[PDB]
Amino acid sequence: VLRSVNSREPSQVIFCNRSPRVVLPVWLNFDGEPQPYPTLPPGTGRRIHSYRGHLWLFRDAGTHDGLLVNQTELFVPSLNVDGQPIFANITLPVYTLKERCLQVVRSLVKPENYRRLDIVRSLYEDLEDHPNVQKDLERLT
Amino acid sequence: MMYVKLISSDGHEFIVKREHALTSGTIKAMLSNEVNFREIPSHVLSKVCMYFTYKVRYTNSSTEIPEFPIAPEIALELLMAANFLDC
Amino acid sequence: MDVFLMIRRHKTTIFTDAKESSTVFELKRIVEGILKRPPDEQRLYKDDQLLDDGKTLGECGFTSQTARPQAPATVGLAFRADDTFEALCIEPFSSPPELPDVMK
Ligand SMILES: Cc1ncsc1-c1ccc(CNC(=O)[C@@H]2C[C@@H](O)CN2C(=O)[C@@H](NC(=O)C2(F)CC2)C(C)(C)C)cc1
Repeated sequence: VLRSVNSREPSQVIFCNRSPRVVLPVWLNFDGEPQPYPTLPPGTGRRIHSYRGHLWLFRDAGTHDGLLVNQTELFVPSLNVDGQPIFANITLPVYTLKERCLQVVRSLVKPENYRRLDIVRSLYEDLEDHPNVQKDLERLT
Repeated sequence: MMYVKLISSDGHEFIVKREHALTSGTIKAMLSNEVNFREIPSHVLSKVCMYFTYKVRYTNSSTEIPEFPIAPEIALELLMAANFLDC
Repeated sequence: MDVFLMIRRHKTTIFTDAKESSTVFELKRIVEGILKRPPDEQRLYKDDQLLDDGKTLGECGFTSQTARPQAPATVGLAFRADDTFEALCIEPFSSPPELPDVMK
């Protein structure tokens, strides 16, 4: 369902990482498989060659936490006007306090030890159910 | 302006905009102008209030969003509170 | 520009914002609306320094980029009981426990 269209019409894009995370751009290929691309350090940008109708999303490279691009989940390169590239502004979401706490806890506790934490079983499940692109594709479908 | 009082387990009284506290569906339920939290100490509830301000300020805003900071020492308790308050 | 504050006295903490261009006195009016005490029964402080009514919050060092939504700046508050002002007392927040072993 969610997949890039094989349009063959070039579109030049700037991936602009305005987050404090290392960014993993993910291209959804013509069969809908996520293809990872080179990472972007915090605050950096890359001018890249993509195509109209192609689908992209953006993740924290280390944790797979979800990021926004032009304020939304998916970015689709448009027609370039006057030879100008399309800007893809990658930013942090306003995470819920719960998701933000899960992130921090996941960053300090090796997954084998989630179970040693003194919390209700459902929070163990929340920790183990870490962000993943496949899960988000099944949702977004 | 309408404020509400959120009181920590150790007796610290946090006064915040009603609108901000309604971020939390649990707090909304506890109001329908003061709520006592017997399990949430002040080092946690103070951060919860800071989150409300942060959320209201940065929700639907194109100005770059900074990371919401959480010290390791409070992360577990803050997680538990966030789960209770559904925020 | 908005500045984000915690106005603190004893075990009371008010979360609010104000303009960088707003005055100390105008902040007392805000406190008055919440705690029901007039500006002349209030002293405001930055750390140990007593703030003058006529100064802007900016002049007194509360700026948009240091008094942030997620890390607000602290303004101390003291009340006058009868004739004389109490000393500035801000009860600290509780202490986090030791990090569990699995978080080290
Ligand atoms: C350097 C860099 N850093 C972060 S991402 C990145 C980057 C590095 C290389 C590229 C090269 N461009 C591509 O791979 C584009 C992106 C996406 O639209 C798919 N793509 C293609 O060229 C695809 N080609 C096509 O669709 C066509 F050739 C039929 C037009 C591929 C070869 C993968 C089938 C793009 C971005």
